[PDB]
Formats: sequence, C-alpha cells, structure tokens
Amino acid sequence: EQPGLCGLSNLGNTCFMNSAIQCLSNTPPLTEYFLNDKYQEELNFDNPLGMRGEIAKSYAELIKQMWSGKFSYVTPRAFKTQVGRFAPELLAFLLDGLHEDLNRIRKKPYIQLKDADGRPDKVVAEEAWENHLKRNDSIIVDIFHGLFKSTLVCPECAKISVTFDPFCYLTLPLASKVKLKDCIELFTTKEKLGAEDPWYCPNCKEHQQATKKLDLWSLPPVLVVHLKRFSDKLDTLVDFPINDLDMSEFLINPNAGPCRYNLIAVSNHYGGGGHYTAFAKNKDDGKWYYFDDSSVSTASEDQIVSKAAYVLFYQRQDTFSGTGF
Ligand SMILES: [Zn+2]
Repeated sequence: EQPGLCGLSNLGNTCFMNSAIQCLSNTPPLTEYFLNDKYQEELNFDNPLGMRGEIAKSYAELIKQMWSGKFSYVTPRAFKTQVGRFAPELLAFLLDGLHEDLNRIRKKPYIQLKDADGRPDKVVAEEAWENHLKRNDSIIVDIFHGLFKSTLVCPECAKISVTFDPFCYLTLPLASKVKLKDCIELFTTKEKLGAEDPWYCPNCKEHQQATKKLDLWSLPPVLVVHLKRFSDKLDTLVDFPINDLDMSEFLINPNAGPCRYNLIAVSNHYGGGGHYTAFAKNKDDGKWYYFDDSSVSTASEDQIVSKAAYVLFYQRQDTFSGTGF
C-alpha cells in the first residue's frame, strides 16, 4: 500500500472529522513533523489548556499508521476519544488541541493588548505577533497562524479602535456563481455592525453599531480557507484556483513575501443526509485522490471545484519541502 493512501473508517457520525484528518494528513509540514518524531521533545504535559499531550500523541500514532503503507484504512478511534475530551467548527478545535499539546511556552504570561494609539500598522502588528508568540509558540503556529487587522469606528464617539489578531484559518463570506477572489474581497469590505453583533466601545462603555473592516496583514505557510456555507446551507458554486493563487493584492503589509499558493486539499460537504469527504494531493507522487471514509480513489484536478467544496487548504510556494523558489 502506498503511504498516505489510507482511508478512515466511519465510527458513527463524527461530522467532518475524517475529512479534516485527511486534509491535515496531506499537509506536508505537519505530517513530516510527526513522522520524523519531532513532537516528543515538544509535548506539553502541564498545560491547563491542553490534554497533557494525549491529543498530539494519539494524532501522531494515527499519522504514523496512515503513512506506514501497511493499511488500506485505519480507525481514528483513540484520536476521536481524545478530541472529544478536549471539546464536548471542529477544525478550530483540532488545531487548538494540537497547538496546546505542543506549545513550547510552559506558563503563558498575562499580556495587556494596547490599542494602536495612532502608531503605525507595522509597529502595532509586530507587537501583536510578538505578544502572540509569547503565549503561543508551536508547530501549529508555525504552519497555520497568520495575522489580520480589525478597524472598528464608533458611530457615537468616533474612536478608531485598531487591533491585530491571530488566525488559524480564514472564514470567507460568499458573494449563483462567484470566484474565490470575490469572497476574499467581500471579507475585506467595510460593513456596519448589526444589532445582533454590536461592539463594546471602551470610550463610552456602550454597545455600538460600529463599522468594522478587516484586512490581511500576514499569511501562514498553510492557508486554510473556510467557505461560510452554514449560517440552511448556501450551495453557491465558488470557483477557486488549483495552482498559483496570488494573495499579494489583498495584503496590506508591504514586507510580506511573494505569497503565491497552490491547493493541497479540499474538504467537501454533500446534501446537508449530510456527508463530508476530501480531495487531497499526495506529497509523494503529486497526484490527486478522493478520500471517502475508508475508500480512497484516484481523482483529477478538473473535478475538485464543485458546489460541495467547503474548506480549502493552500500551501505557500516558498514553503514547499524540497524546492526553492
Ligand atoms: Zn465610543
């Protein structure tokens, strides 16, 4: 059996766990970290936010099984048990549980987050990233965490509150048929806050229908893009690129790099009788495969883009293992 071409049995419901595991399994820097045993020296056994390493260890054993080449499929049962103890969208919980089980910080310091105070974006963003790293420093931060900018303007006191905040994936609103760029553009478009989600202005201590505008500051080696289809489901066809997604026009950081991305995995959802599956590119032969619980089959790029596409995993070209741009 070819390593990585390994299915996952359906324990029973479990939402898109298998689909998510297949996307994470075919995230090369993450799988390489576990197969090379780099996680043992970084297991955090005394983290009040973690599982005493049990999520990272069960995930590591699962990954090792899937890339041993001994199995056509395996059961992710132990890993599911640990994830369910961590958390009574699943992807945020998976990345958070791995992160805290591997957090290189032993005791998180309390950090006061200053408002921009009219300082330049670069200063404020580097401060925010340094503070983040003072509390969160792991392989998960290294692969998946980026930084975005939030600008809130008070309709009452005109206070301009600017913050930079970490993300481990981007939830995109959906603009019939649309392109991915249109969804990102809409994600960065200034909206007014509704009465269903006001903002607490700290200057007059009232909740406000503030304007909110998001901007992208820095992008991770692996950019995970969640298309917001739930909250019934929007079946919009979102056209996205397989290769050469250029994010540079959306970044406001002038010191970001080339930021070109190639698709590596897609979580699909059908008929929400809802069911999730995955397309993923195998790191050893570079071909595309379709993962449906225990079933693995060959796929071609021309079926990847569909109304079913739900979560997209992109890897930045300059971070590719073994090739230098
Ligand atoms: Zn105010």
